[PDB]
Amino acid sequence: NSNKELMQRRSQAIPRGVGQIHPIFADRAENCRVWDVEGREYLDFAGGIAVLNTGHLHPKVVAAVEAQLKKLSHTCFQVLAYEPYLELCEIMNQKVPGDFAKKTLLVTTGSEAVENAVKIARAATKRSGTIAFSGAYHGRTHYTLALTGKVNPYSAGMGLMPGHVYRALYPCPLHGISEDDAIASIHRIFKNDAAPEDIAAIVIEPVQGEGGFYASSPAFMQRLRALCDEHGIMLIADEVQSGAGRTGTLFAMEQMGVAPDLTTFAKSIAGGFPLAGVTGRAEVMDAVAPGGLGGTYAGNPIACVAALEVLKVFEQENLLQKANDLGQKLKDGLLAIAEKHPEIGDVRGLGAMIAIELFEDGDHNKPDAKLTAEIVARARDKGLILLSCGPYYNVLRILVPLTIEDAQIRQGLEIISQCFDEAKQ
Amino acid sequence: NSNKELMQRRSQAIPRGVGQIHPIFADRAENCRVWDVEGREYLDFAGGIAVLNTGHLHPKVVAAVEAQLKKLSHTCFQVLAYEPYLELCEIMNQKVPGDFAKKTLLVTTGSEAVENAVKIARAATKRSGTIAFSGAYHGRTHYTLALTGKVNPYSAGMGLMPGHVYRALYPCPLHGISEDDAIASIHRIFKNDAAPEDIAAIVIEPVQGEGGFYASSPAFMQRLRALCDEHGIMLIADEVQSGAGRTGTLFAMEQMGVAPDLTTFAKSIAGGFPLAGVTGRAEVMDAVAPGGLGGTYAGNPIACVAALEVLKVFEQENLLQKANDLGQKLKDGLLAIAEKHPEIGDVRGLGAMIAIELFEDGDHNKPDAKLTAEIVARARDKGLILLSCGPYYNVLRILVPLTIEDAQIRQGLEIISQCFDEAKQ
Amino acid sequence: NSNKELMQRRSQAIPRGVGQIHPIFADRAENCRVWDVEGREYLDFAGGIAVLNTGHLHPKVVAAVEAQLKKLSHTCFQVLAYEPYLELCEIMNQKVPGDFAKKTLLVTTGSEAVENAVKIARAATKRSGTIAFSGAYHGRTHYTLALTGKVNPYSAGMGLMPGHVYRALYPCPLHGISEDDAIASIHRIFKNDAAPEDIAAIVIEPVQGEGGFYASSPAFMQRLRALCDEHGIMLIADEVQSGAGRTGTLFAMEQMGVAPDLTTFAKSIAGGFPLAGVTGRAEVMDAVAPGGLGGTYAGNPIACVAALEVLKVFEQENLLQKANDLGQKLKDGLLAIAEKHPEIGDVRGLGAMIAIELFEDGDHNKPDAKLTAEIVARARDKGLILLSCGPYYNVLRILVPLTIEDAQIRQGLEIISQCFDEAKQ
Amino acid sequence: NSNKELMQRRSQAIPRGVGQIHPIFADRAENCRVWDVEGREYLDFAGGIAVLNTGHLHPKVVAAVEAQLKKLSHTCFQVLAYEPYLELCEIMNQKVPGDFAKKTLLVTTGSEAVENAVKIARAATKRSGTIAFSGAYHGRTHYTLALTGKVNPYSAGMGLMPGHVYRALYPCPLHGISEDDAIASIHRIFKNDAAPEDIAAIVIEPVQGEGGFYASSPAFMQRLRALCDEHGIMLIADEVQSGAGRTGTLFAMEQMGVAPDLTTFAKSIAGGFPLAGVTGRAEVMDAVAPGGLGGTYAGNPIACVAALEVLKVFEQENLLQKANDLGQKLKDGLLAIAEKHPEIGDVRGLGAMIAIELFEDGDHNKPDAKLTAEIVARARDKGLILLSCGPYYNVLRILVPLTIEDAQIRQGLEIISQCFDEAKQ
Ligand SMILES: *Cc1c(COP(=O)(O)O)cnc(C)c1O
Ligand SMILES: *Cc1c(COP(=O)(O)O)cnc(C)c1O
Ligand SMILES: *Cc1c(COP(=O)(O)O)cnc(C)c1O
Ligand SMILES: *Cc1c(COP(=O)(O)O)cnc(C)c1O
Repeated sequence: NSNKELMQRRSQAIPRGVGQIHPIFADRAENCRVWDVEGREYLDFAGGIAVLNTGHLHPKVVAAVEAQLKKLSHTCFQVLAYEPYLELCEIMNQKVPGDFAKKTLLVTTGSEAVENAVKIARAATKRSGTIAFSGAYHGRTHYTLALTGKVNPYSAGMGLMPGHVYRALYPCPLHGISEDDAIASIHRIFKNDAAPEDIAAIVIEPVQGEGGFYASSPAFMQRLRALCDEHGIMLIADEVQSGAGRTGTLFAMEQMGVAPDLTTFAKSIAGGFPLAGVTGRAEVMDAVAPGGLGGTYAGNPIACVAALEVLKVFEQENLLQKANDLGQKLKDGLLAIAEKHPEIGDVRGLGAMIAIELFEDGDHNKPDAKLTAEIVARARDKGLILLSCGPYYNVLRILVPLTIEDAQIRQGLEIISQCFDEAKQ
Repeated sequence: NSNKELMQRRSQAIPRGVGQIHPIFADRAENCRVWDVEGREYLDFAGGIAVLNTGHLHPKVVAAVEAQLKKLSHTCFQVLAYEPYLELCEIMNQKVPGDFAKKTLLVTTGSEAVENAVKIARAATKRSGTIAFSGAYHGRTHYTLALTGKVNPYSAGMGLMPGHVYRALYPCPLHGISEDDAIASIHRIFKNDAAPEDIAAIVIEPVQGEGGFYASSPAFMQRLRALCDEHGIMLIADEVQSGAGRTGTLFAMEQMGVAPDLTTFAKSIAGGFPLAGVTGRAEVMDAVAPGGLGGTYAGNPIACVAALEVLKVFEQENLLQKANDLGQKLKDGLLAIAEKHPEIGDVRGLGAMIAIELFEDGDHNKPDAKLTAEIVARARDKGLILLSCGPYYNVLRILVPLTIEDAQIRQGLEIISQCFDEAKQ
Repeated sequence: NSNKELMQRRSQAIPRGVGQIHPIFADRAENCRVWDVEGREYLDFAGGIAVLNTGHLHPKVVAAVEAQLKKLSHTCFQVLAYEPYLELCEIMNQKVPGDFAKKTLLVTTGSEAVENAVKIARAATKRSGTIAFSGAYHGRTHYTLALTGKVNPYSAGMGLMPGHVYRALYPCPLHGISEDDAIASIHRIFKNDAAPEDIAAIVIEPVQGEGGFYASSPAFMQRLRALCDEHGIMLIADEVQSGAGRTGTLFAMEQMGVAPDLTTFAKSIAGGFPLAGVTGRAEVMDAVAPGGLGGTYAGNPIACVAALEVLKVFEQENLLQKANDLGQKLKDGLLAIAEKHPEIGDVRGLGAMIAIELFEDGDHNKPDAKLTAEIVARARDKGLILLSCGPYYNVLRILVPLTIEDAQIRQGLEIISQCFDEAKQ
Repeated sequence: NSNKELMQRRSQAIPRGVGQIHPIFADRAENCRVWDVEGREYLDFAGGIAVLNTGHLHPKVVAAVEAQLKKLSHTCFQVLAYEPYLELCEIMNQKVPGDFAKKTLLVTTGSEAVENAVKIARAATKRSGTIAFSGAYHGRTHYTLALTGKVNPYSAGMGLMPGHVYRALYPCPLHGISEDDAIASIHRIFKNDAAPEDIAAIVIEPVQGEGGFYASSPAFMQRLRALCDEHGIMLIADEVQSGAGRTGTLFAMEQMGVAPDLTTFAKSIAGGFPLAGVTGRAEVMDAVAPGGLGGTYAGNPIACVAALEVLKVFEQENLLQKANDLGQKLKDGLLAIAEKHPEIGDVRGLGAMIAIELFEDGDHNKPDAKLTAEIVARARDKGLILLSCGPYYNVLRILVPLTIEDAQIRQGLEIISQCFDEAKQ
């Protein structure tokens, strides 16, 4: 009945390993609104971490889910197939950028998708190594933790994660890492630790999520594409977070001018239901022999119809266009707040994948994690749910549903504005 | 909308890597019945691979899920908590064997569950290695494929999986591997490849699933518990398939006389919805640092209320007792069929985790995979969905819902009988 | 100038990790005789661990070393070549078993030899994995420690050695490991952990050295050759200790009835000078890209002429024949002693690679390591230098120079006799 | 004989993997001169690759070797000890930089030295990972190949070498890598791939050998020392090539104003005889349990006395001072040449570890591997033996024995002078 009472029960029944950003227990929600067990209402700007681009319980999505719930919820596709799985795969084959034929594998979590994307690139190229970028995030399975460019706290006390994962530098001028540096950092790997003939794939987020909402430029992605082409290396675009419309296009790669060989997706693809997948070159996808791709819950029937409905909703409700409008509105509002607060050293973002980075006295060398965390706390006190990110915990991101109403856009910014103001005195 | 038609589309849009045991597209289901897209009815003895111990769309479970769909489907627990996740953890801490304080983490798939249990075991012991058994199955992520005692097809063509996973022999007298050999193979690892101080844990299925439905004796499990104790090794019981009441007790470990340090669960735990978790000795669970455990969909709201309801159903409908009664009825009918078919060299199983193993001319060293495959095919033509298993593909298992009707017990056995009779012709 | 003071100095200058079997400092030696700094004389039955098959400072060898010492000692072959290196390779190409063209590489230590043989096999098959046997010993580099079937003390406290090295069972009837068991253990790796297409080679000692002087039968070696042939796996014969004529033939494989794809050699090859090498099927040896192989001291000029002279000595002095007779005289006297002491549960060996194993009350399950240690200690008190081995340290081995004098043979046996009598007294 | 005839036999008996810089077969050598089988005389400016700082067959060294050759050549220190080994360890413990107690392990090759240094660091810190630098060279065993910052052609076709080796950038202002970049690259590893608590050691060459004769500054070495101190990481200085006086001090670290925890040495330590070793902080060296450190040839008797004699010679003949004088003469000579040849973009070196780097049209971005190779070829025709190096094969190094006469210094410079003039014609 009370948040604290539940937090106490949480401390006795659940390990501390599982962090709790907001010590609040949600009871119900709708679109951009969430009510806790105490009846307090909050404006959701986190969206279950980019999972709710269509909002909490989108009515069209729920109706689809209820219909399937009347038919069946599980059989395990590998044993007995079913249409929602097949249908979504065909739709994904069409929506993911690429003029060649694609095939889609459905799993359940983003971690699984990345895991499987890599397995596939290995079977296709008959190579074992992979390259990932600094500040990257790909999941919490041993292998994805190795791909993830961040050790603490995910691996603390555990020891070293799986080898044969090499680290390249993600391009980021704001912090002195040029596109030439990033590209140079890959050749360095080829020259020092693993030749091209041993690299199955280069995994990259078109727009890093946990890494701080940093976007790759089309130019860079084009260089990366040519580099992979030259070495028979599979380009894996991890769009688990950037995908499903966040950047203004269904997939961020559509704005890069090049197509990846494989793409992983999840989170917002099903608008609040467990589903993930991999879509890529048909022949690369088919490199794995029959029986080598599976998963009990893979492509859960309910989640499949949810995803299918999410995609219809994007089309009928013009969410991509709104995503872009929202991003502009958000960026204009934040640049306005920025004028009165030098700590805001950057307002960026493609589509609605918006973020601001805080710096101690505008020094691009002094990340202000203290201010960042304070703003998140004050925002919560004012009924607004926020999340931070970045390898230094000084980036504030906005992952509010694309279905957000205009008045709620102003409300959220006004609250953010008040937080910075009150953080002065 | 015919099976053949849908299969053609399958080959065009989905990777062949995703095997298809039965070329049938299920449309709807109810308890033990499943109807395909052509309207044909089937008796389900596979159960979505031990995922439906409470049957397809159990009314109580479905009603709980429908109620929760009016509240919320996702927030990501680590950001905004919710009570169903918490409640399930409290209940699992009590239900999982072990007379000491315990804590639970919820994830989404069995693979993730095994992944996390190992991460936890590693953090608690400050060690990196792990020992798994021959014929074991633990998932399809890079690391769990290594734990999995089977390379083909699971990880074929992909190159070698993560090292620092050693292989022990699972006790199996039917095939000349005594418990002494099994215990001896663990010491062999200790002396030849990895000292006890480098082994965080020994992962074992109380009853092997894909491995052939081979059960560990209480005596053996007890020697294993003593061995882990002497060396400070965590005993991880993988109960993703043996759990959720399939053996007559909620968890097979209850029948072993000893408690593991960690236990993984999934599949039947939520009767048709994506959920999994890890329950273990509180001090071991707490070893991971704050923020080190987490996944986007982990402990999904809908899945949780579903799991809670499954637990209530087991109680209200006496499913554990029924599991045992069902198992005895099954083995007896199978033994009656064996009187007329030597090829059946063994009938076995705890509770309702039943299987029979085929041999050419009853020669216990001549796995009869051709016949096994023939029985599955014949069964399908008679409307019965079955699954085989075992390293040599000569084991037929029964994972029909525990909520099976008396008549369906007669029907499935009768069909099987006809299959052997019509094959012997 | 006393052994005691030198040992004290040793404790302050040299790491304890370097063990000292005998706390004696040798000053000079001749053939089978050794004198310590205190002028005491000993009979060497250890031969610097199978390094002095031609005895300490064989005059013909020394004369050759002296002649080369006037010319040059080092240029580094890969930079500026020299004849002794080339000539030795040519001779080894002829001497190593295998009725087909071969090429040879010279390195410096047995460890490097195994390292290179594996590198060569990997380039030749395009595979990364290897299989080695229980109780095997292949060197103390990271990789050769992974290949070695013994963790402590070789790796104690160091953590886990390089992965992708799988363990098979060495055939050993005396301890219940049948040949069928050995072969079956290889297929187990193929099924549970690494498919044949990922195994570049199987490394095996025709006769295990540190492992207990257990020899492989021709029948077994033949099955192994067949198995490797079927899968295109390189068979690597590690003859660093079994080679250089210790078994009656120059290389133990000659007595197996089949040829390995690669053979490693060191120790006795150069009668007490630092040299090692790898000899193998020409096509296989050529797989490595030009400039991929190298080592600074590799094929040291002085060690080469010593090796070339050692081979001449073997032919001119019929050491292969004397090896067999020495072996026979040793076994006879050891069997003689065995009749009075049941502890000696087995006398075995090919050529002069002779050993006896000790058990508590002839109980093949109670390895008498304590008695073994006592015998070594007692023999030392009597002026005889011996060495033990075997995973349980209950194996006494004789590695006395093949050039030993008949009276010394009797002398040696008498001492061993006296040791057993006085121990059991 | 004929060089070419010997080369033909070489191509038939030895694998192409063993490259041949100079297609010449040496017969005799002395100090700085080498005579091939055709009787042709050459001035040696490569020194067997920095193995002959005291020149070919230094008379004092040969005499000691002959004296030991009359006593014994091998017993294997672990079985029976001998004074030469002990004496060398005692002397290295005091000469190797480090104001604290040290212990020394003697092995045989530089590769083995690095292998053991890492093994020791791992046992001492109880961690498994290591960090190495770009362009580094540490040996050709699997593990040292992983430490080595160059894949082709060492690893070609073999697949990926051992994991858990992370790449840092070596400071090299000439090519755009600042010391800040170098240190930053280490923190990048701590943040992205391996936490400090998992890093047992950071391996570095005070002056990179094969990497291009690029030296670390005291300032940088001091920052590195401070970083290691802060995390309890062992700083291993691989002075196999930089050691034994090449830089003007016995070890290059002396000039860094800071001491390493472990130092590996080989090459010139024994002036042309197979010997290598590890000298480091005593408690660290002793972290390995007895029996854990070994090697058959380790600390070969003859090589030990040669090494002890080399040490006396440096003192008696003032080679350290001569190394600095020689370097100054070479650099002055080379600078004069560079006044007429723009392709020479840099003249550098500590003591007598001298090198010049070649660029096309004097552009640091355009390495001239072709000119470099031409100079080597022309130099040889003129009777001068040279070696090149660097990741882009455009670096000419000088490793002539420190015992060279002024006339020969002038002669070598003149020969090099002509090559450039004649290469531009
Ligand atoms: C969220 C995330 C994941 C991991 O997905 P899960 O559904 O939590 O297993 C993978 N990749 C990226 C880019 C992510 O943001
Ligand atoms: C089914 C299974 C798994 C993996 O579960 P998924 O939900 O398919 O990822 C793990 N271990 C065992 C024992 C299983 O049978
Ligand atoms: C002695 C031995 C080695 C290691 O040789 P070293 O010269 O000490 O490196 C390798 N293999 C076997 C079979 C050995 O007995
Ligand atoms: C030469 C070298 C080595 C390898 O030593 P070897 O005697 O060839 O095995 C190791 N480290 C460095 C710095 C070297 O240049």
